[PDB]
Amino acid sequence: KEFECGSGECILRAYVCDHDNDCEDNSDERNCNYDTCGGHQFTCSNGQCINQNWVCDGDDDCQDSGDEDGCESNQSHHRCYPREWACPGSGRCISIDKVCDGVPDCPEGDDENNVTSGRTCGMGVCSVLNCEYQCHQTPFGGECFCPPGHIINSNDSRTCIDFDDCQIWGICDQKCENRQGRHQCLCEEGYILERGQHCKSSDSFSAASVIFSNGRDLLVGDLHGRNFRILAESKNRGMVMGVDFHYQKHRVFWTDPMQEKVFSTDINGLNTQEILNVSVDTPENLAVDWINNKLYLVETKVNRIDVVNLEGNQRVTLITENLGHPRGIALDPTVGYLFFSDWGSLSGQPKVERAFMDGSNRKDLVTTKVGWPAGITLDLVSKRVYWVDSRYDYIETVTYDGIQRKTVARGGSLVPHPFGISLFEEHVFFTDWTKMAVMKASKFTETNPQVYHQSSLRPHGVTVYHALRQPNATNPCGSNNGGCAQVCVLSHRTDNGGLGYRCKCEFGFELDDDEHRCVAVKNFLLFSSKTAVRGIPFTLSTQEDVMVPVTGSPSFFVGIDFDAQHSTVFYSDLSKDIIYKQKIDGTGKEVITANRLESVECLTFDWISRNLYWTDGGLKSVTVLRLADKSRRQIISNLNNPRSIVVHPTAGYMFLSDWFRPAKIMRAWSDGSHLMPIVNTSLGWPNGLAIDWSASRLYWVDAFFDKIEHSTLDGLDRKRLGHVDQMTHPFGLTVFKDNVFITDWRLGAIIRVRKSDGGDMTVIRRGISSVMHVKAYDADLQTGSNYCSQTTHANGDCSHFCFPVPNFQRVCGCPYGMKLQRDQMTCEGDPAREPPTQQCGSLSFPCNNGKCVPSFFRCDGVDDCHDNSDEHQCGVFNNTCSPSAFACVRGGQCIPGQWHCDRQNDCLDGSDEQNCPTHATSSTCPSTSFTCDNHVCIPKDWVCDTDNDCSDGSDEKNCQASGTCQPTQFRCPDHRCISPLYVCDGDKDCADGSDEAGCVLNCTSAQFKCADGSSCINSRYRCDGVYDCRDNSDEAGCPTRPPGMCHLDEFQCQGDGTCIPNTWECDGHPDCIHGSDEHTGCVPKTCSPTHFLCDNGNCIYKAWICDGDNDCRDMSDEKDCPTQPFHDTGTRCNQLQFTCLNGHCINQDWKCDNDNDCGDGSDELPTVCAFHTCRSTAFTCGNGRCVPYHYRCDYYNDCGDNSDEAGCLFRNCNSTTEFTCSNGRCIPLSYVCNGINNCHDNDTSDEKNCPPHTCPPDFTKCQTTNICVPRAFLCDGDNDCGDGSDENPIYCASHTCRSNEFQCLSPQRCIPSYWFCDGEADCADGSDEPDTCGHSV
Amino acid sequence: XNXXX
Ligand SMILES: *[C@@H]1O[C@H](CO)[C@@H](O[C@@H]2O[C@H](CO)[C@@H](O[C@@H]3O[C@H](CO)[C@@H](O)[C@H](O)[C@@H]3O)[C@H](O)[C@H]2NC(C)=O)[C@H](O)[C@H]1NC(C)=O
Ligand SMILES: *[C@@H]1O[C@H](CO)[C@@H](O[C@@H]2O[C@H](CO)[C@@H](O)[C@H](O)[C@H]2NC(C)=O)[C@H](O)[C@H]1NC(C)=O
Ligand SMILES: *[C@@H]1O[C@H](CO)[C@@H](O[C@@H]2O[C@H](CO)[C@@H](O)[C@H](O)[C@H]2NC(C)=O)[C@H](O)[C@H]1NC(C)=O
Ligand SMILES: *[C@@H]1O[C@H](CO)[C@@H](O)[C@H](O)[C@H]1NC(C)=O
Ligand SMILES: *[C@@H]1O[C@H](CO)[C@@H](O)[C@H](O)[C@H]1NC(C)=O
Ligand SMILES: *[C@@H]1O[C@H](CO)[C@@H](O)[C@H](O)[C@H]1NC(C)=O
Ligand SMILES: *[C@@H]1O[C@H](CO)[C@@H](O)[C@H](O)[C@H]1NC(C)=O
Ligand SMILES: *[C@@H]1O[C@H](CO)[C@@H](O)[C@H](O)[C@H]1NC(C)=O
Ligand SMILES: *[C@H]1O[C@H](CO)[C@H](O)[C@H](O)[C@H]1NC(C)=O
Ligand SMILES: *[C@H]1O[C@H](CO)[C@H](O)[C@H](O)[C@H]1NC(C)=O
Ligand SMILES: *[C@H]1O[C@H](CO)[C@H](O)[C@H](O)[C@H]1NC(C)=O
Ligand SMILES: *[C@H]1O[C@H](CO)[C@H](O)[C@H](O)[C@H]1NC(C)=O
Ligand SMILES: *[C@H]1O[C@H](CO)[C@H](O)[C@H](O)[C@H]1NC(C)=O
Ligand SMILES: *[C@H]1O[C@H](CO)[C@H](O)[C@H](O)[C@H]1NC(C)=O
Ligand SMILES: *[C@H]1O[C@H](CO)[C@H](O)[C@H](O)[C@H]1NC(C)=O
Ligand SMILES: *[C@H]1O[C@H](CO)[C@H](O)[C@H](O)[C@H]1NC(C)=O
Ligand SMILES: [Ca+2]
Ligand SMILES: [Ca+2]
Ligand SMILES: [Ca+2]
Ligand SMILES: [Ca+2]
Ligand SMILES: [Ca+2]
Ligand SMILES: [Ca+2]
Ligand SMILES: [Ca+2]
Ligand SMILES: [Ca+2]
Ligand SMILES: [Ca+2]
Ligand SMILES: [Ca+2]
Ligand SMILES: [Ca+2]
Ligand SMILES: [Ca+2]
Ligand SMILES: [Ca+2]
Ligand SMILES: [Ca+2]
Ligand SMILES: [Ca+2]
Ligand SMILES: [Ca+2]
Ligand SMILES: [Ca+2]
Repeated sequence: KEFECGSGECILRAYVCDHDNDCEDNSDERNCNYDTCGGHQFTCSNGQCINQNWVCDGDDDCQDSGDEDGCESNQSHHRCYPREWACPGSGRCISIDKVCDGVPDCPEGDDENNVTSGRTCGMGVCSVLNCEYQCHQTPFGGECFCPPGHIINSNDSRTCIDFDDCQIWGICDQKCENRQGRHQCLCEEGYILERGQHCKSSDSFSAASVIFSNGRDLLVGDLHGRNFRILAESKNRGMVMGVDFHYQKHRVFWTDPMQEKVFSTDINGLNTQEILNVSVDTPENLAVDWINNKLYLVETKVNRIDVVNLEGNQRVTLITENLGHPRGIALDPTVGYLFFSDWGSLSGQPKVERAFMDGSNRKDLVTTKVGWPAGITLDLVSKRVYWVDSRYDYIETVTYDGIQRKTVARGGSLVPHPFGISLFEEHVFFTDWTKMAVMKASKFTETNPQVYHQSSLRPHGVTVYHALRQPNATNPCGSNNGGCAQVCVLSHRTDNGGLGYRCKCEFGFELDDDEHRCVAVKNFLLFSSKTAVRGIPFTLSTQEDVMVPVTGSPSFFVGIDFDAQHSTVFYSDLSKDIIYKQKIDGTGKEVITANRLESVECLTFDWISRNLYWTDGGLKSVTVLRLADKSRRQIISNLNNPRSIVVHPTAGYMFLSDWFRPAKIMRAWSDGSHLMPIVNTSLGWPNGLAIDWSASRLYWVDAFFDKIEHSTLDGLDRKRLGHVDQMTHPFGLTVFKDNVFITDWRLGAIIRVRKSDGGDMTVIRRGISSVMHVKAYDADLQTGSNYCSQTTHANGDCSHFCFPVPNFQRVCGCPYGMKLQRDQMTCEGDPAREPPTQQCGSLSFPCNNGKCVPSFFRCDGVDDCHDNSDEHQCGVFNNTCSPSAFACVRGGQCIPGQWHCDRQNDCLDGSDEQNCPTHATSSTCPSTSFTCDNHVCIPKDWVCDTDNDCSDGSDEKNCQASGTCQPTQFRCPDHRCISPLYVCDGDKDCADGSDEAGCVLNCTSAQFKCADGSSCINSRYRCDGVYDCRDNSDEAGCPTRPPGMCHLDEFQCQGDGTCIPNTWECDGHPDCIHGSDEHTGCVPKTCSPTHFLCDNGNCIYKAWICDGDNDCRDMSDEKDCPTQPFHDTGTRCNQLQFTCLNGHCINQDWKCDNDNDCGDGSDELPTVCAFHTCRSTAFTCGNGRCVPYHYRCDYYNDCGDNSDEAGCLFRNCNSTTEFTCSNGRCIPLSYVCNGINNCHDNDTSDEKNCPPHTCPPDFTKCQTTNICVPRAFLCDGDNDCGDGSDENPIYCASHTCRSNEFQCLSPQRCIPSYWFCDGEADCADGSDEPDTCGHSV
Repeated sequence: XNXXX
């Protein structure tokens, strides 16, 4: 069973051969598989592999403490070092060459004579010690000191044992071996050893230069700063942000957050081109995979990490989950890791993260005491990462596995505010935002960083341009794109079975089960927010987007919908009042309409008729628009507060929600007619509507009672869903498969519940800012065809738009200023009723885009039309600049006033930076506020906090480590001074948390205490339905509604049992399901004689009736406006039946349709059909008849004039095997003269009965074809033969049938004698079975 | 209030 050792012991198989000795014979440890660990594992000293997350967590998993080595930030030494002395105060180590030399060389200064201790420097008892090497003076007297590779033994100062100098920090810059000379340095290939410690780059490479951003421009210089060259200058107030290069191709890349673009250029400054300009808005940093030809990009408007090729074509998002605030990025393609930094996540934790170069296997590389981590650089030859921190103000380094943390700089006087960093050989160049300069720093330990280039602006990311910075390595994707269909993204060398790459697909595609071939995406969750419009996979197991985010500089997106047949999404932008359309990939952005849009709150798309509906909450109306050609009209106009609208194309219904006090949900035909409420009882704030396509059930969301309901499309069979946890205010709603997706404003999240009950509430997103509608993208849903988009014709034969109508019918419509002609399908101009209108009023400038702007916004220097059309050809005569803008004196250019003398040359001729006042004057800010050299003023409390408040560094100048902060400012022990407003604020602002530890919370009368005291929340959040405190102390103990009854101030519906506010009791509107809240005990409402009592009970001035607006909020005051002046037998048919001259009423749909139904032709008399017009759902022939629409293009001349087969396009039948009849019908050739007619064409050439020349009796012969239709079907109203022999000009017209048959009276049909008077009615009216004929049973 | 901010 198990494994038995050679010593006679049983050991489990899992612990057999796992580096554990087990039995003393070590039988299970003689064999060695113990293969090298993968990318996701850490390798212990003994060869055991453990998962990367186990590293530096507190557990000695490796049994050698190799995974717990130096996780602290080098708090203190370990017995100091050989030939070095330890300062007791802080653990700093200095050598004897500085000890007792006469200078305090460590922070405590204990290495010299002190008057408080009496210690003196000189010889002493060392004569008795007799040390192994030498004696030297210490303040305690003579003490031992030993050469390299000699350290004192265990509590034996006199005895020195050999030491491994290879473990000392900075002994050799690249590599070290201890087998010879007690140690020896060596260098990687390409470097050349100088002296005996330092490795420098060989002169076989062309040159070495450093590239950094000046804060405005892109600079370059040598390693000593003798000469500096501007590489590329920023245009249009640009700002170089993050820089990286590619030595093989001699290209330098840099991002632009102000211009929201990413550029690239040659090292000579030639061929500067834009790499990306779509969906990239704040590219903080950048990185280049130099062997796979990739460009990894950081984004912070929608926090994500992208990868795009060097030219910028193939794009795909890699990391999106919990990514918070990404700032730094670095990578090592040769080994295969991606390192990126994060100064705050969706969880409050900041961290430095490690990942594979395709986003897999994310790990917290450095987590403790990380503050505000910033850009990251790598030591490609020693396998270490370097990151800088702006909060705790240090530069630190850890290995690729996060072990052996060592600090190279620390303090508010050393690195007050680092941003970027880069290594070359032995120096870390780091930008600092406080000293306002790129600084050169040693990469092991520094007493003071040197200034490399002092700037007037905040500098930014730095890089060192050299070949050795990009070591050579093979390309896993080089073997024919790695076999991937679209994109090959490099990964760890041990990933994908050693192939070292993982296949990816560009936006709009997903990987199949082969993980090699891309397929078009079918489903994803589309949602909108204030900042972006995003598309997310439904499966919560993955997190990355499927569609590019949609974003702008001003942004407030609300409504969204999609067009699956074009891979297109629509959206609105309330900051621009425009409706856009954009592909999934991001290309092809176009506007739909930008004219007369006022707070469009929602959108919906009729995917069969290609009509777009949107709801104007400002105009208080809903509009429809045809995408084929811009054609819009208001179909519902007099609403109060309309919200989300949803349309059902196949059923021909649209649904819209209104939440004014008499809240309701309406339904109407897609035409915009037959408006009626379907849910008006027990509603408040019905925000979101959604439709279950698989069941034709309407789902809607309420926000005043915090409920989600559903019902049939008729509003009947209403059901509520169960209680949903932490739902307080839902806005969006979407039903897809078995899940219901909702968005809550109070949560600021997207939650998922089961669509049949309350469900398992699962949070999809969190911290999504202001969140708006959701929508389920699904290409399978957008399938179907009403009569509006049936083949053999187009658009239902209607000009402009045709509207689907329930019961499978269509109604034609035309835009504003158009009227339907007599045929009810084509529309003519109607200027008499709806005159043409201008794009803008007389006080506003119409842009080239359909928008409208104030007339004094023309030529103000700011693009307000979103087309630059208001800032076009400005500065010339008849086109002067606005009084607010500043005009350049030459060339006709107007610029914004705020750009006038702001130290940037904006005007093309520089007129904006010439002869403006230098007089700061004796003007002074108040005595409380410190004054900078820039004359900006800040309080004294802000000075020397390592924050560049003055924007010129004046408040941080001459700051020193003396530890002598102002009385107001608190002092971190060795970090910086700090303001009181940050002491005891819930956040650790000092490095060690000295400003937060030991304090207590304290709260006013408007706040509440969590039970554990962890936080002091606002009293507004007490008893709200949302768990705010971590211990849930807020919602515990809230008032509980008595079982069955309701609260004190809440009416109860007697018929249902639900609760409504007492303000709704006796208000005139029945809110209860049975109208119990408007009982007969309600006091009647009275109105004054000077007012008008509106139908909802309001009192309004009688002057205001027909004044121009529904002041009652009901149509009452505007409905009744005739005020506008100029300035035979007795029986009868039913209401819907036509009356003939001879009676026998016929239904009105039979009127004037080429069928005689009255007998006398009254339903088809030319006088009757002269004025009659077709119903809107019926096709009008050119003759004037009204055939049902389903008769159109059906091979049959049912209209008579062939007007309904005129213009029909018919699919060509395969004449090689089918027969194309004369009427266009497609029938198989095998069915030609098969026995009965199938074509039924005018030709009637289908059924010729080709083989036989005659037919026997009973099945009698027909006239021109030998079909065997019996004579019993003679004169029966249809041509059974199809050749006249049944209608028979010979029989049934000469004399009454054969001797064995009788002719019926209706139809005039000859029937067999054994049918005649047999006891069963064989004629249609029973003329064969009257009482006259007699006969018996 | 249920108003789009
Ligand atoms: C990574 O590998 C590439 C390709 O092997 C290296 O680039 C090439 O390096 C060689 C030297 O080994 C260069 O040859 C030299 O070229 C100059 C200029 O023509 C000439 O004056 C010298 O006499 C010598 O022939 C070669 O130009 C260079 N470029 C290419 C594309 O072949 C690269 O140096 C390697 N980098 C590292 C860090 O290993
Ligand atoms: C609330 O909606 C209901 C429908 O669910 C309305 O009831 C209809 O009222 C009309 C007359 O206005 C009747 O002709 C219908 O037969 C009623 N039911 C149907 C089948 O629609 C009710 O009027 C609405 N109430 C308010 C206050 O608008
Ligand atoms: C306002 O001044 C501008 C600048 O001269 C004029 O712009 C010209 O307009 C005409 C007609 O649209 C165009 O054909 C020209 O190309 C425009 N620019 C040039 C080259 O002159 C504009 O016409 C002026 N408007 C008025 C009313 O004077
Ligand atoms: C001192 O060093 C000796 C070396 O053998 C060791 O045995 C002893 O335990 C040590 N004592 C202390 C207190 O460190
Ligand atoms: C992006 O760049 C391309 C190429 O220069 C250009 O055609 C396109 O108009 C640009 N779009 C924007 C928004 O700048
Ligand atoms: C804060 O602290 C004091 C006690 O130190 C307490 O009396 C006071 O009411 C608290 N006030 C505020 C501002 O919450
Ligand atoms: C028509 O039928 C022939 C013979 O079966 C076949 O080869 C051809 O592909 C068909 N063409 C069309 C358009 O149906
Ligand atoms: C074809 O239609 C015409 C009327 O347009 C009709 O007169 C003629 O009889 C029809 N042809 C046949 C074979 O019946
Ligand atoms: C050890 O195994 C890993 C996978 O766990 C890699 O295959 C690696 O290349 C192996 N190392 C050697 C030297 O073969
Ligand atoms: C003018 O306004 C009407 C509505 O009042 C229509 O929207 C019409 O299309 C407008 N005309 C133009 C040119 O936009
Ligand atoms: C010229 O046009 C601008 C457009 O904003 C202003 O209307 C301005 O008042 C005009 N006149 C002058 C003198 O600038
Ligand atoms: C500077 O300006 C402030 C605000 O007006 C006071 O007037 C102050 O007295 C001034 N300081 C001096 C030295 O004149
Ligand atoms: C340090 O300098 C400040 C400067 O305002 C004060 O002079 C202070 O008295 C000094 N000494 C100490 C110990 O804070
Ligand atoms: C809720 O708690 C209150 C506390 O006063 C009352 O006990 C009330 O009866 C409780 N009701 C329910 C349903 O738990
Ligand atoms: C109606 O009459 C009552 C008295 O019966 C009050 O005067 C009331 O104020 C009247 N209605 C209004 C709107 O004034
Ligand atoms: C025919 O058209 C007229 C207008 O020309 C009316 O709309 C009439 O109602 C229509 N016919 C029917 C049956 O509705
Ligand atoms: Ca073992
Ligand atoms: Ca561990
Ligand atoms: Ca000294
Ligand atoms: Ca609520
Ligand atoms: Ca403007
Ligand atoms: Ca300027
Ligand atoms: Ca700082
Ligand atoms: Ca400051
Ligand atoms: Ca604090
Ligand atoms: Ca709460
Ligand atoms: Ca009521
Ligand atoms: Ca009115
Ligand atoms: Ca008829
Ligand atoms: Ca027809
Ligand atoms: Ca046939
Ligand atoms: Ca017949
Ligand atoms: Ca009969």
